Amino acid sequence: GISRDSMHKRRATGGKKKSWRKKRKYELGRQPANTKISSNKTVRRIRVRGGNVKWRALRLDTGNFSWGSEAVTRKTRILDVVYNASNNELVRTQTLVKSAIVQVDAAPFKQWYLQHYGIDISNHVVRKIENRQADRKLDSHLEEQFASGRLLACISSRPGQCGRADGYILEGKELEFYMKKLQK
Amino acid sequence: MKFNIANPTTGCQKKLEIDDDQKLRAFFDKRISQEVSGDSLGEEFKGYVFKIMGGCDKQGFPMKQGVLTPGRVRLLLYRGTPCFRGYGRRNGERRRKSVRGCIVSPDLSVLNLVIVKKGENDLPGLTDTEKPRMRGPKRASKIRKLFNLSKEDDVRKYVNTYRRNFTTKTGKNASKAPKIQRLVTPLTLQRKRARIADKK
Amino acid sequence: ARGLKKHLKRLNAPKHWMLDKLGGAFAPKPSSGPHKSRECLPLVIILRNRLKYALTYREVISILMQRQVMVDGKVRTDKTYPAGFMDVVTIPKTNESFRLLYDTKGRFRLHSLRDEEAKFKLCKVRSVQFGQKGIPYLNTYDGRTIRYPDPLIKANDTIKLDLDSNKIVDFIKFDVGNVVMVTGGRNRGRVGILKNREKHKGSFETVHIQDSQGHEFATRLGNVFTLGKGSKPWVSLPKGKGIKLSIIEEARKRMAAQSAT
Amino acid sequence: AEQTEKAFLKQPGVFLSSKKTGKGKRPGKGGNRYFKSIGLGFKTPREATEGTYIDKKCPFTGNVSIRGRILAGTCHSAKMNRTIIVRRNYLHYVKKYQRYEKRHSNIPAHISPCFRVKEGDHVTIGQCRPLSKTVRFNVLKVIPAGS
RNA sequence: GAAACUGCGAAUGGCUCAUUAAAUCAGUUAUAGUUUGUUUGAUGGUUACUCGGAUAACCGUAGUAAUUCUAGAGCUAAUACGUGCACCCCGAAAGGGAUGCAUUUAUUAGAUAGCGAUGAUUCAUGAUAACUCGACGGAUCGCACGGCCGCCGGCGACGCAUCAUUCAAAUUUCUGCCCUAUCAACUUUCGAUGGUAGGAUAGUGGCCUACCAUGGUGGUGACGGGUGACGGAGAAUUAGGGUUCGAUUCCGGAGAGGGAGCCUGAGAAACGGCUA
Ligand SMILES: [K+]
Ligand SMILES: [K+]
Ligand SMILES: [K+]
Ligand SMILES: [K+]
Ligand SMILES: [K+]
Ligand SMILES: [K+]
Ligand SMILES: [K+]
Ligand SMILES: [Mg+2]
Ligand SMILES: [Mg+2]
Ligand SMILES: [Mg+2]
Ligand SMILES: [Mg+2]
Ligand SMILES: [Mg+2]
Ligand SMILES: [Mg+2]
Ligand SMILES: [Mg+2]
Ligand SMILES: [Mg+2]
Ligand SMILES: [Mg+2]
Ligand SMILES: [Mg+2]
Ligand SMILES: [Mg+2]
Ligand SMILES: [Mg+2]
Ligand SMILES: [Mg+2]
Ligand SMILES: [Mg+2]
Ligand SMILES: [Mg+2]
Ligand SMILES: [Mg+2]
Ligand SMILES: [Mg+2]
Ligand SMILES: [Mg+2]
Ligand SMILES: [Mg+2]
Ligand SMILES: [Mg+2]
Repeated sequence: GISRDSMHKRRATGGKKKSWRKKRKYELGRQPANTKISSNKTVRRIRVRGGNVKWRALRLDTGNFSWGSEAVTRKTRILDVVYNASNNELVRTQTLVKSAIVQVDAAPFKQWYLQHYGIDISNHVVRKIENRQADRKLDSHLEEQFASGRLLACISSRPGQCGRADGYILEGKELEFYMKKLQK
Repeated sequence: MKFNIANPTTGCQKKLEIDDDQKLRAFFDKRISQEVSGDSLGEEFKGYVFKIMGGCDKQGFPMKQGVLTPGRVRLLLYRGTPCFRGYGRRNGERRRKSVRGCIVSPDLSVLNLVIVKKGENDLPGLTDTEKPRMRGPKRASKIRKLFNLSKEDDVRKYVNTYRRNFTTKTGKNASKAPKIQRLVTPLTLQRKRARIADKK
Repeated sequence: ARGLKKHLKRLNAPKHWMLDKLGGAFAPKPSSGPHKSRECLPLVIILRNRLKYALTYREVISILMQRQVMVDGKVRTDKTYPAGFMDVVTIPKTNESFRLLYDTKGRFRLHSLRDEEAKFKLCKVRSVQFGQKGIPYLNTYDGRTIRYPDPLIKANDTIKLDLDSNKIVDFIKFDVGNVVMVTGGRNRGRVGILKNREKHKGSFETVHIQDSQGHEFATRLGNVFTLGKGSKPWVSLPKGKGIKLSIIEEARKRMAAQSAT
Repeated sequence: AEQTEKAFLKQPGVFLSSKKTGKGKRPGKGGNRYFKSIGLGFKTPREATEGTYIDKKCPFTGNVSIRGRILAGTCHSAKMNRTIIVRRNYLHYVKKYQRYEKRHSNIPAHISPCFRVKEGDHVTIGQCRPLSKTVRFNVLKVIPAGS
């Protein structure tokens, strides 16, 4: 099957390597997961070397995404893949891979923001909410996309390895870099 | 074509051989697990319903459920599944074997039938005498269920009901009873206390 | 190979076992255990080749299966159990108790011990690090793991372990001026005072050891085992006391022995 | 800027969108640029501590450790992107004739942007994990030719 | 105590030298680049007086010329199989949420010269926000019987998980190999050299994909060809230097008529395993 050996490769000088042994099981590869966005979740258990387990996600619809500046992590639905630095063909196929830029539902984060800052984007409770509002700052670019209900996010996990699609909300200059790529 | 007729309720079974093609027309084109009426199979079978469980072709190859063909095919089978016993073979070993399809056809050499509903007249040797079960329940829960026992009622006092007594050729008397499994005894409670004690 | 080798050819066995080359095609394959296969002495060798209690491979199994042999205070029934340096072997029926120490020629010697001295052993600390829940622990070169060690204990130190309480009684810091024994290499079995430590970043650390007679020899840090603080070891040493004599000196003693004996 | 690829390049573990300021914090914390000392007596170039380049293979600001053999040689080729060919010259002893013959070996090595190198310059390379099909070394110091 | 289920082993050993010329292999390195049944040491939170359904042996109807080829029916077990007692946030400070271990992501601490280690790691490890449709957290067995007035309790066996250790592997650094130039250029569309982002893998890596750059090797012999070429420890002969040999019992590698593919498993691209 798929092999990761260097025997089939040419030498650094360019000369060929004559085969001297058969393929080994300890240097094998496997078919790519090609995880897609779909409500029909499907993750298949794979038995790997040492009796360990790998989780290969074929279809995913929700992920655990973290808002770094606010230090809050919430489970949210994955809506669409918008950018992929490796191959643009992975965007129109809606493939979930690490470092892919996707849009996630903003509703879970809006609820926390209202519950935390008392703002939309009980005597002791109001005492602390106003206290936390003094040091409240929200990026204009980040706030602009809360109205549409979608947040640009980057996948930080490997769905074909761990079976999950987790990531973080884009912000700062990283958000500026990617939104410029999408401005056409 | 021969027929292996078995009566699950009575535990008896018998082999029937039929050569009349017109009588076999009822079974032809049928599949496994389907029910066939015995009215056309004969006069003594009036009111009987037979379920097709399987059979073997003239070459001895068995029929496999799900093979929607009348001929023979070669399949890669797993050990322990029907049509591949795989005794004395490596775990995870697969073998390619020939299996007849699940559709009944004149090419078959024998059919296994199960009586799902008896008719008017009881067949001889199939519904006349009931063969008792060789062994009684062995698990503690099953014994209580069999005799409708309660939590407080003892279970080991009822296993003697189906105790088997016999005489050996070299001896005169011998009785054997099963060992009750999953029976709560003082030793079992002691083990549980020790295991909890270790955690503390 | 497609996996693990279960056989040891006799010529491939460690030389310090002193196995006759024509005794057979195979040697006892050391089982996995606290000590490495190349730095151990299987119980079969000890009971049959060293102590002569057993005359054959079969008789060793009989002795061990009766639970008559203990290593580090615990009964061992494995014929190829890897007993190693500083291990205490006890045989209650014979009232004997030995400690595995290298003689000056680099071979394991069954040093008879008194009853009082057979209640502890020395272990070399491999490393100290935090475990799960932030609990510090240290592991030794004999496969032992001790939790909640003294904070002063560091890598390469020696700890006195009590075989009854299974706790660290005392420890010796690894520093120049202590008496140490060489546990590997050419100088295996030699005892001297650690005189210097030469560190080389990214490479092995060299240690200079001076014998009681002024002979100085070097070795790697991994082959050193501190025996005591100052100049007195905490364990009983064999007659040689780690003093390596020249072949000329050894021949001189042999000649004198014949004249007297 | 250093952002020239299709993806956004950044150091892993360095959060650039923190409300608090990184003033008074160690490298790699509070959004501060991350750098480290490789040991073995080698100095961290000022261009790596105060630079803005992103290189995960950099020995000082990347995710590669130096361990193994430290070698020296002369830069033979500097045409690849962040990779150079180091020529190592040595003498091979011919036993029968009790004499020597000049031999050489070309060792591919990764060079971080903090280093400036030209053909003929003397370089020191430290071993690291495989970075490519042929690269197993990272440039640690560059001495300009004629210096 | 036969049989049978379950467990484990059969990946060692033995045999051979066909392929293979910086490849194998040798000495010497690295894994801060990974997996590792077992051994050894340590470590696993503040219906339950014990659950459910199957199946073998057995029993009895059989088919086929035929095979540890095979179908149907009646029974009954488990350490088989499937289940199941088992500080932070919100907040009218009540109450509630989360709260074992493992998994995945993000934020944060890991100082200085309470606060561990390295030549060197945002390392060991801690805290926090969530996440997973988690083969995990004992429904097991032997012996001995005692101590309290139903309670409590001994010494073992087997098994699950984590770390370290041991037994090992994989990949890997530097140097080193016979004849041939009547072999001088070779490599790169379809990976050749390198870069970025991914995929795959136990894990590093053009190992593979997309995109980008135009590199990489060579009279210090690349590339190609020859070998009646497995490499080494070694063998013969040797004043010295040297010449020749090394299929074969030790070590390493490779193969099981030729290829390829694969299951099981801690470990095999296994062949006294399977598939073509
Ligand atoms: K191997
Ligand atoms: K096995
Ligand atoms: K080597
Ligand atoms: K060689
Ligand atoms: K890899
Ligand atoms: K690449
Ligand atoms: K196994
Ligand atoms: Mg039981
Ligand atoms: Mg072998
Ligand atoms: Mg080191
Ligand atoms: Mg069996
Ligand atoms: Mg050639
Ligand atoms: Mg080489
Ligand atoms: Mg960490
Ligand atoms: Mg990569
Ligand atoms: Mg490409
Ligand atoms: Mg040869
Ligand atoms: Mg040949
Ligand atoms: Mg040879
Ligand atoms: Mg030959
Ligand atoms: Mg032979
Ligand atoms: Mg061999
Ligand atoms: Mg093979
Ligand atoms: Mg042949
Ligand atoms: Mg094969
Ligand atoms: Mg054979
Ligand atoms: Mg074989």
